[PDB]
Amino acid sequence: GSAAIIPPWLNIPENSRFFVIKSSSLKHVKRSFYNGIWSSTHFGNKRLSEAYKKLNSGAKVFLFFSINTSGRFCGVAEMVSDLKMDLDTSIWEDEQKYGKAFKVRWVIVRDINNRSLKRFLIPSNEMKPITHSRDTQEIPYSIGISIINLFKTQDSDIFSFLDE
Repeated sequence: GSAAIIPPWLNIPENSRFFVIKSSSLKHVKRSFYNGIWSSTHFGNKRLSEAYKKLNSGAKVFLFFSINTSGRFCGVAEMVSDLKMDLDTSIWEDEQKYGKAFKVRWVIVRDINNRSLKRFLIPSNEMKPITHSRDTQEIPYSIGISIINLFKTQDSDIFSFLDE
C-alpha cells in the first residue's frame, strides 16, 4: 500500500538541533531524497555548517523539509556531513543561487497537514507558528522532538511524495 517511510527506531539525544528547510520545488525535495544531498544558500549553509561543526558526542542535526507557498511539510532528513567541495550540485536548477552541498539521509518521508502543525509556536520567530518559518530557521529541541513524534505516527490516512 503506502510508500511512506517511518523508521521503527529513531533516537535524538540532548544537544541535537532542528532547522526548517524551505524548498522552492517538490522537484528539488525528490532529488534530495534520491541523491542524498542538500544545498541551502551560502548563508543558510553557513548557519547549518556552524551547527554541525559544534556537535559533540552523539548529538545530531535534523531538517524539517517544507515547500514554500504550498506549505507542504514532506519529511525529515538528518544532516550527516559538513559542506563539501566535490558533490554533484548540478542536480539543482539554477545551481549558482545555492552553495556547496552537504550529505543528508531522509529518515522520515510522509506529509503532515499544515492544519495540525499550526499549534507549534516558535519563540525566536516572534512566536509565529512553524508554518511561517523561513529557510534554516532554528527550532528549539523540545518543540522539534514533539514534531518528530507527530511525524512518527502511523496514521491511517498517511501520504507521501513517494506515493506518486
